[PDB]
Amino acid sequence: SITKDQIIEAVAAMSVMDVVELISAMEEKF
Amino acid sequence: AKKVQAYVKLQVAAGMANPSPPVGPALGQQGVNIMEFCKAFNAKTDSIEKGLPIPVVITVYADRSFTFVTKTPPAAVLLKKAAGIKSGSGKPNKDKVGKISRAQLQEIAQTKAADMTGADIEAMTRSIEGTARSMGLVVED
Amino acid sequence: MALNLQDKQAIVAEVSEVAKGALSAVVADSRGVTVDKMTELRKAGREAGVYMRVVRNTLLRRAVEGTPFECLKDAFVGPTLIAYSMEHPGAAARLFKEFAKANAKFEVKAAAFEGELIPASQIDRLATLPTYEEAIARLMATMKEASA
Repeated sequence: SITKDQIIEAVAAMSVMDVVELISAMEEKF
Repeated sequence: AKKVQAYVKLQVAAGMANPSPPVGPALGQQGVNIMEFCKAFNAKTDSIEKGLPIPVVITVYADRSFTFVTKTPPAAVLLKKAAGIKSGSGKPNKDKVGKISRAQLQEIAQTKAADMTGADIEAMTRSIEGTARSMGLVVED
Repeated sequence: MALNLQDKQAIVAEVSEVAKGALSAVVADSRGVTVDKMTELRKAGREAGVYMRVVRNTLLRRAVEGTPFECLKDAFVGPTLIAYSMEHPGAAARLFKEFAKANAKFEVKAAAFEGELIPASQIDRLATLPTYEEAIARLMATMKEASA
């Protein structure tokens, strides 16, 4: 996909957003 | 330190580590070296301050030499040069004689942050209450 | 000791930690010194302060009286001497880690760490933990994926 369109948001975001999110990025791939 | 072995604390002095009538010999004579507390102590003395009360522990087995540790000052004593009167009564404590500084007791206690159990630094204060109601000297809170 | 009016508080308090908690560990303190507690309270200290406990209670009759609530995986821990540890905030964290590292400094047994509850199961030291915030291990997974 568009890499810059996924860096501008992928350096600036919230907290508990991530806390219920990256216990699972590990799942689709790895 | 996960194993104690030998400790005697008899509050020394900074400006010159070389006593004789108070401590002197009796601070080092059972595998301890009188020559090295003026080579080593004063190496940890001048970074801070000099003259006033210093309890202390050393690392002497029967291994000739050693390495010196530091400590902390008495807490009811920070109510002498850190309060007012230097005794504690005068009228035996059948009379409630002393007198306090409420402002102090926290930051003057806080100076002893490295040797107390209270998580809450406010708790570390509540200890100093009784430590400073040691006579029945009321604090003008 | 105290009557019931007090055996009830040690419950209603201790079980609302389970009902409102995070992780659970294990440990048997046969020889539990006090330099022991001193330390682990600074650890609770780092691990907030007083967010943590360990209230020795392994009277099945107590910290199981908090189990047929949640964590009925502990009808089996509660026998013999035990030191129950609950987490409120914090990652499902490091709590885990130093208990093994502590007791592996002699610091008495660890019940072989009979283990506990996050899942609903048993033993095995994991640092699958406080990497937590190692979402950076998914930040480096960005540029390195984009480049390489």
